[PDB]
Amino acid sequence: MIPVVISYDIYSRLLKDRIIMLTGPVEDNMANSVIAQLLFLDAQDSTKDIYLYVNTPGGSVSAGLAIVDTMNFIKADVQTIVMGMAASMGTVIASSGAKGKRFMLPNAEYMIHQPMAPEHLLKTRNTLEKILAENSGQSMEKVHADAERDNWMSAQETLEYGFIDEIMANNSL
Amino acid sequence: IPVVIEQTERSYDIYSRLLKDRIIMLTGPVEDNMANSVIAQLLFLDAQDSTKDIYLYVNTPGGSVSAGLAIVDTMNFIKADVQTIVMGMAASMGTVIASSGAKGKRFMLPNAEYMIHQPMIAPEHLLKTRNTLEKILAENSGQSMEKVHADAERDNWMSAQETLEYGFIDEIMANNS
Amino acid sequence: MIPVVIERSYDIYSRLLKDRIIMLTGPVEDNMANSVIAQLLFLDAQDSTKDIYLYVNTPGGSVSAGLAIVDTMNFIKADVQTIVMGMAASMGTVIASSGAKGKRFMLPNAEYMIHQPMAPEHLLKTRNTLEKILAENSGQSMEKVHADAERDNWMSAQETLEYGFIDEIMANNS
Amino acid sequence: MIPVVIEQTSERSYDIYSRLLKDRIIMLTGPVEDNMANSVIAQLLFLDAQDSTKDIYLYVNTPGGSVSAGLAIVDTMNFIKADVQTIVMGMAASMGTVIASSGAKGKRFMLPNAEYMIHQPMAPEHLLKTRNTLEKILAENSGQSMEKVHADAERDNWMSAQETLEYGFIDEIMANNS
Amino acid sequence: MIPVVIEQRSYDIYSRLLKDRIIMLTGPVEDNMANSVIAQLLFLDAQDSTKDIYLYVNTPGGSVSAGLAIVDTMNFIKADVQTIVMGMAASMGTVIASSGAKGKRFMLPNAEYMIHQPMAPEHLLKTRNTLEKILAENSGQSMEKVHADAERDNWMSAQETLEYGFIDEIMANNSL
Amino acid sequence: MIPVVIEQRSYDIYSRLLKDRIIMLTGPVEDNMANSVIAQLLFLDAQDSTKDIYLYVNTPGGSVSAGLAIVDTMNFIKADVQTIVMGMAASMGTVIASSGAKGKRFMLPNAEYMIHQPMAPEHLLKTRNTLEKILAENSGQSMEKVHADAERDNWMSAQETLEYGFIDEIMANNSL
Amino acid sequence: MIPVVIEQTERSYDIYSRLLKDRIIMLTGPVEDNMANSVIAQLLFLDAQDSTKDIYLYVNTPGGSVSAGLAIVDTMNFIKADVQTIVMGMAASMGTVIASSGAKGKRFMLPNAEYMIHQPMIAPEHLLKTRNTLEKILAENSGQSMEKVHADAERDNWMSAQETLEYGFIDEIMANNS
Amino acid sequence: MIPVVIEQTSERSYDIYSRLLKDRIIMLTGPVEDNMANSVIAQLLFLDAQDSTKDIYLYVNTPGGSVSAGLAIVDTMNFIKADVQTIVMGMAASMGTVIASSGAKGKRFMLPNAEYMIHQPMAPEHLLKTRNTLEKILAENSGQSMEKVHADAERDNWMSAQETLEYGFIDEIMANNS
Amino acid sequence: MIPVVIERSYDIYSRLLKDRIIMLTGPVEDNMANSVIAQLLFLDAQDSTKDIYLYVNTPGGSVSAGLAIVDTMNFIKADVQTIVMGMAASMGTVIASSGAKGKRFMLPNAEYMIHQPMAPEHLLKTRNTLEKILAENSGQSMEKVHADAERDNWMSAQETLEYGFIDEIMANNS
Amino acid sequence: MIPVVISYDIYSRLLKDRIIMLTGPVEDNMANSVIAQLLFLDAQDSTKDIYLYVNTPGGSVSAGLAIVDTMNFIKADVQTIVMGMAASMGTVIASSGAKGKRFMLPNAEYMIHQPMAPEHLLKTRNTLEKILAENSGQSMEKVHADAERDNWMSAQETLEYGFIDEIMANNSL
Amino acid sequence: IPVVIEQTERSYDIYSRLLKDRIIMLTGPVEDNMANSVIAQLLFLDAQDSTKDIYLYVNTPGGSVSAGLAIVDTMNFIKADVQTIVMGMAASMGTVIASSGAKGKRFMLPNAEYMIHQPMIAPEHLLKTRNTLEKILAENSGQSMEKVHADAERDNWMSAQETLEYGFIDEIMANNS
Ligand SMILES: [Ca+2]
Ligand SMILES: [Ca+2]
Ligand SMILES: [Ca+2]
Ligand SMILES: [Ca+2]
Ligand SMILES: [Ca+2]
Ligand SMILES: [Ca+2]
Ligand SMILES: [Ca+2]
Ligand SMILES: [Ca+2]
Ligand SMILES: [Ca+2]
Ligand SMILES: [Ca+2]
Ligand SMILES: [Ca+2]
Ligand SMILES: [Ca+2]
Ligand SMILES: [Ca+2]
Repeated sequence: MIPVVISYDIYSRLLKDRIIMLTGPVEDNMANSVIAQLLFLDAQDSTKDIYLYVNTPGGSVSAGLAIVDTMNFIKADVQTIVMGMAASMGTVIASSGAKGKRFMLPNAEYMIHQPMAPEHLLKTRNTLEKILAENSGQSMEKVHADAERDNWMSAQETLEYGFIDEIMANNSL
Repeated sequence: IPVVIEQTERSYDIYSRLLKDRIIMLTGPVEDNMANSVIAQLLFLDAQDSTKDIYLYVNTPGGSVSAGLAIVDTMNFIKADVQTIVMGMAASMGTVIASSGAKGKRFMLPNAEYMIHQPMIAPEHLLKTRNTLEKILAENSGQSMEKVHADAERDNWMSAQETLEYGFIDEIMANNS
Repeated sequence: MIPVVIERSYDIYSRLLKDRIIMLTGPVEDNMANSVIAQLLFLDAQDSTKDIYLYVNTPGGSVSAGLAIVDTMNFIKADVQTIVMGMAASMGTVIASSGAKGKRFMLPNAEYMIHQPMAPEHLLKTRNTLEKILAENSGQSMEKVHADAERDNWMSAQETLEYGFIDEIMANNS
Repeated sequence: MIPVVIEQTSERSYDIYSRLLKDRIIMLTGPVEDNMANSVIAQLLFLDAQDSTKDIYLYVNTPGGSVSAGLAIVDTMNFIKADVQTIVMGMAASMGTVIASSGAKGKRFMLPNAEYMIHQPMAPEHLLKTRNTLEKILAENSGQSMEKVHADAERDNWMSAQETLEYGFIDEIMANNS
Repeated sequence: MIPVVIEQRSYDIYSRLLKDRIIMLTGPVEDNMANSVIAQLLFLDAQDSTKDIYLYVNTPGGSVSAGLAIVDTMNFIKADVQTIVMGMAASMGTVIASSGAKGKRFMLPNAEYMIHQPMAPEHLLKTRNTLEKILAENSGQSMEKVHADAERDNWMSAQETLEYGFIDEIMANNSL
Repeated sequence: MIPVVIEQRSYDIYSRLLKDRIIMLTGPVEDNMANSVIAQLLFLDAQDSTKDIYLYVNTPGGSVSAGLAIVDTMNFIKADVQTIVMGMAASMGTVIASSGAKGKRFMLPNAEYMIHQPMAPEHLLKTRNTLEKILAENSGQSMEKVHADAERDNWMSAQETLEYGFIDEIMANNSL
Repeated sequence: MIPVVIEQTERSYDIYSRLLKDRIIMLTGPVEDNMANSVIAQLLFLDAQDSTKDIYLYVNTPGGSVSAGLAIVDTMNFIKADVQTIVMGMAASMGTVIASSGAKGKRFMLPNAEYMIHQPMIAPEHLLKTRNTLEKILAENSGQSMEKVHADAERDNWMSAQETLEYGFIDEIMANNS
Repeated sequence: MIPVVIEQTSERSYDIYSRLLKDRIIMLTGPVEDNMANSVIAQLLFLDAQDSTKDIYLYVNTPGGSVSAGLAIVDTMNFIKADVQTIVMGMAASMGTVIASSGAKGKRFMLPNAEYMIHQPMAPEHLLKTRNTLEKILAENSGQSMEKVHADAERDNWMSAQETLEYGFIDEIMANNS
Repeated sequence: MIPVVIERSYDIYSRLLKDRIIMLTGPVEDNMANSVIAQLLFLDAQDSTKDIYLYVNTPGGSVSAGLAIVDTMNFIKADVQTIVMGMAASMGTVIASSGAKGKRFMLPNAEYMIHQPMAPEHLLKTRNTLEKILAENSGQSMEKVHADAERDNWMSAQETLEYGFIDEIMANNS
Repeated sequence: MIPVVISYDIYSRLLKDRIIMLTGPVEDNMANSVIAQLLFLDAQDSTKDIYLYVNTPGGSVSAGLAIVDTMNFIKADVQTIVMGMAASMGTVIASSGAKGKRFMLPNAEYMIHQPMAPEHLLKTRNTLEKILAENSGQSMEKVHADAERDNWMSAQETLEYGFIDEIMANNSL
Repeated sequence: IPVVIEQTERSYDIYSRLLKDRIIMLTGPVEDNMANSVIAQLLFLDAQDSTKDIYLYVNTPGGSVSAGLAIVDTMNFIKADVQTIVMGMAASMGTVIASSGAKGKRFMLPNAEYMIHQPMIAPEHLLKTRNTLEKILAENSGQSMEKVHADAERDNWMSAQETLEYGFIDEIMANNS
């Protein structure tokens, strides 16, 4: 464990203040840690916001969509904050945050391409694209068309597209 | 392993703090070791208070039949009703487990997927066990065993909507937004 | 094997964190970078008016993670002093450079390397972004930085002060 | 297998190294690299913050290692106003000698059967630059000429405790009191 | 960690013995275990340097450098360090054990002892001379004869070892 | 190489059969074995394209790309390529075997057949459509029904396979 | 490693190919696709050379792959040439199905060889059908009820040359000529 | 398992590929890299030395690979005055397409179920330079605009045999004569 | 899997050796380098008056082995033409460059890289030795070569002809 | 095998003309191949010279000294030719060639440091130094003193020291 | 594996061309596989012509006692005298083998080294075998077995000069220059 007082992580201090770090590739283990943290924070107080910092290259669709259904299901609004990068399921997750409370760091980048029986994979990619469309107010056909490209979007581009609501300040100037 | 502190200064991990609220996390492949943890958790909560419900969240690809069935039998033995919430996916033994949750109280998240195919010592043993898993599946859902046997003989992923239709869950959980 | 101070049982890095010190060591990659960030966010919430002291000793590494440190440093109100010890290369200088003006130090024997190693068009956009940050942090031109960085060229502390990546070289008090 | 020590107060529990850290003892052990160095430097910064007037005891037993990690230790030792004593046990080789010899003057010790080698093993023109730097520190630390240190360092001989006193890298050999 | 007790990481059997000034030096001699041993020796001495220390030794041998750091530390501290050989002591093992406070070096009766030290060649010869010198200082036998006997791979019974001078008493079989 | 004969590397049992226009396609379908098979097919055709070729097939399946290169090469050359299934034919196996000159596709009586083809998803679906199309062309059955039966993991006896249309005759048990 | 021999017409043959000229094939080790495709290759060769001359197939295997074993049996049964079998050392599982499918009257076994007709074994209904087939073949080859072969094949017991004769799986035990 | 072919003369022995090399057939197979390329180029240089007026048949089946190894093949094909025909079988991807499309004009074929992908997977500013080069060759080879090829190459779709005729990378699809 | 021509059974590289062609591929290291040398020594003994054609396609590698090829080329009387195909970097250009004057070719799409990557004083003596050879082979100054080589800079065939590392770019005859 | 006619190496062609390549690290296997080649060439004609090309970083002392005793023992003079480098036992071998017939390529380098029970290793290093002294006409004390350094010698330096007799020409000028 | 061609066109490797001149190369660790090659070579030469000598060059660290002794017994059984030439080193079984060469005809190169220590199933077997190897060593050299046993109980490397003194070889081979 890293910065440790006594087992008591730096991350566990941030959790007292309702913050959750989503970090590294999304696979079942970290997803269930994030999910447990959400059900816990909801149960403590379903009326205070939760702040879900996201920095992931992506990964498992099943685990990522489980975090997402968990997010939607808990009454508490889950703000999301992209830092460094969100790709693959990282964009599905981050964009599914509460409309008006989705943020992003200025130098971070965003990537909505979803790399994946094949009949089923195609269905899943459609559900995933459907969701990015609902999250951005954009048309499904636009998202499908934009996603098949392997282009990274700036925070400015991600804002104009609708996946987020404000880019974080450079409070040093 | 994030950590939650309570004051009066003692220190749970997050899964343990949920267990104080009677939540259990059945996650990853079903094998003996994680199945024992779940079974000990179940026995412990029931003894602590057999009136309150237990909430078993299931996100699993399946795994050993033996270990899954020990989980089922424990859920069925203890007095406390075991709700099951399928998140992510429930494949093979996953569905045997989640569907054996107390009827009226089997939930699934909107985007979870389901799979009742049961992949599989002697061949006539494998048959008996596979009929047994289908036999439980059929009882759980309200369907005939012939029905279950032909639909478990394909690699059909089921949506939550299809899972409710078929009878393995009672309720799709909501999206609040 | 990380030592412990009772005050109740801090590890040596947690103890230094009470005094608002964060250590940044080894290669910059997602996990260590997400740790430094969690400490910065934690420290900013504790007190936004008090300065944070960030020691920096790294060969560099991932642009994504390192640019997450820079942004977090910039996002929080609390000024982030940076102390370079041993070395700072590649992303390490982008981070150390981005300390609050006047509050960027370096130990006498440390070394600096502003070279940034690395989808082709995308790589070229990322390198322009880093060289732009380094120019703003040094009061130098983008053309000067671009030329100095395509050398593999180590810089003493004196040289690094002249360039203006730091503000003060710290003492040899013995 | 790190033994712990129970002290009874108001009951606390230290591993042995952390117990020694209460008496301002740091253990520089094994190869020098970015992690163990970071740990040493953190201990140095802590102790000094507690009390700049009480000394620090750095026991040294290393084959040497990374030049940049070693120079970060050296530079922390010099930056903190607290005097850092060095005690070479077993061996100090290469970066271990630049470290040990930078201990406060008059307070650099070495066990009798320990050994010392000041050779500094090494992109071309940079390697030359750091080697001059390392030899320059070794020279200032021993009151010798850099010319001299350059000659001796390259010849890959080990020095006994006695020879290392004669050279100027330590100030005292600790005794055989038993 | 084994077998353990947590507090009113954990308080294992070696930490409990260490409370009675008992240090256990086992397995091959290398830098990590030697640094643990040296830190234990400096600790105990700091607490009371008029009280003996009991160093149990069971080791195939290993690093000369680390073994000599253990030996010099034993000799630096004013507290006497008794040594007890159990099972085997070989190479740096013997150099370490035979350096126990004179009068207070013991061996178990079926333990075995081997003074052979397997090893740039000018430097290997030099450290070997140091070890053989120390062995002779500890035993009361001449360097020439220590050198002769180490150049062979014979194990020594506790009786051969006491007669040689590396130990002071064999511990008894007390079921007799 | 096995069992071999050197000359008046060596002349192994497969080279000897190849003299009688017999090609053996075995193990998983991958690029190296497929290139050997294609080179054999082009060789034999060049020597005499009016003389049949006998391609023995025993394979779990494998690379679609390589399997389709074997199939197109069979079809390009004017020489008819008889195919004989032995042991098993699965996936690209069946696609390859069922593409034998019509009238001249055989199977051993205890051999087994499996038309399921395990597999960017738009492209995986596309190649799967190609295979299923070919299976239907070779069998005389509809794509719909080929698609239905391939979506299941059932092995087929030589009798089920002849009735389905992938083969033309089952070879006899001649010890009767 | 395996040695070489010359024959006249001036040609090298490895010992196995020399034995092939006498229509002898050697089947040894676990039944898997490589060795089984090699035995089949050989059997096709002999059939192309002369479809009426007898073939002599030596068998020493603990069994293995069902698909590849049945490929051999079927190739043996397809070609009109009588395939004689000689079990040596052991024949177990597919080995007994292979050896017992030799031409009636021409299945042999060495006096200390051992037989074992138990068949161990991807979907489960298919595995059951496959085992029926194997016992069906064993029944035919021995002239016994499938019922009896089922019971006897469950046991996992080892038969001697003489017990293999009594069962009907072989026709003659070969002599000790000393 | 490379079969050999015996021809009787005055008795010689070719592996199948070397036998095909007598008819001026070369097999470009597997990933493109420095070794298999060297072998191809050596075959190209040999055949051409024998007779500059007889054509060369390069069958192609590769996932692509090294750009410099591929461009060495391409440049040998163009340097030798002998016309090199290309036949894509199975697949040609990436460097395999730059190679195949540089076959003599009118003599570039492709099997019906084969597939073609002209995406060229990629130190920064150099990678841009070679990608322009590769697209420039692809453009000249297909009579298309480079703008066009740049658009289509980056979109990572596969092309059927028919589509590849429509594009200009081949001249003929070989038939299903059976 | 190296093809064969009967003439009695040459492998494709031995057959080309009858025509005095040697191929130089992959990384330059002791074993392949000792092979090329054995071929050069063999070919020189066969006829010292006839030219040898050396094809060169390599990323570079060991200085010792590569400098053994250069010396062997220089030691034998028979002129050694060098044909660069694909690429020649680092030691590969020292070798290709050292072909006989007028007889140093390059295929149109090949690339050149004169950078030479690498006991510190010794490394610096070796790099001066290589840069000195490259200067003599190109008719350029040691200062020019030294500056151009500390870039990581790929050269087209045109650029390489201008520099004077080759004499002719060979045709695209299609 | 490399440039192959028929098993028949490029190296085996050079051997018809009495040339032997010594290459890679000297260990027992390659040493016994070199030794077999020497006894063969001696037996064919003990009056024609043998040409031993050497390019080795060094290695096993026992195997290297076996090549050397073999060289001295066969009546035929063994010329040696250093190319690329000779280090450790490579210098013992190369320098033990017939006095007046030891050659070296102009850019090759040479290294007489001999890196190695310790009492025995020291004896072996002395025998090795003894031999380099006999081979160069230099004093043993000079060789010992020069060898403990890890310095590489030029062909010019190696000539002035006496380990060789002529540096090969650059016949391109 | 360099190759030698003879003309009348047939092609030996170098070790095989030496074998035509009755030379055998016992090299590397003594194990069963290389020992068989040597034994086949020995049997083959003796049958071809039992009057001419065989020249066994030995450069070996030692190895299996079993396999070495099979080599010795073959050298001693066949009629043709087996000269042995120690080059590089001869340790353990190496020395048992080389010293069992036909007396008068055991050679060693000037710089070769020798080692009769024999490093070593049940302990009383190891003893019998070790006495047997010493017993052969003693017979070979002309020394008593007590002598051999105490000198084989050290890690003494022997020079050629010491090896001639002691009796394991007949002649140090010359340096011509
Ligand atoms: Ca919510
Ligand atoms: Ca809301
Ligand atoms: Ca219940
Ligand atoms: Ca700030
Ligand atoms: Ca003491
Ligand atoms: Ca004494
Ligand atoms: Ca056809
Ligand atoms: Ca049809
Ligand atoms: Ca038959
Ligand atoms: Ca020349
Ligand atoms: Ca000679
Ligand atoms: Ca002479
Ligand atoms: Ca004899």
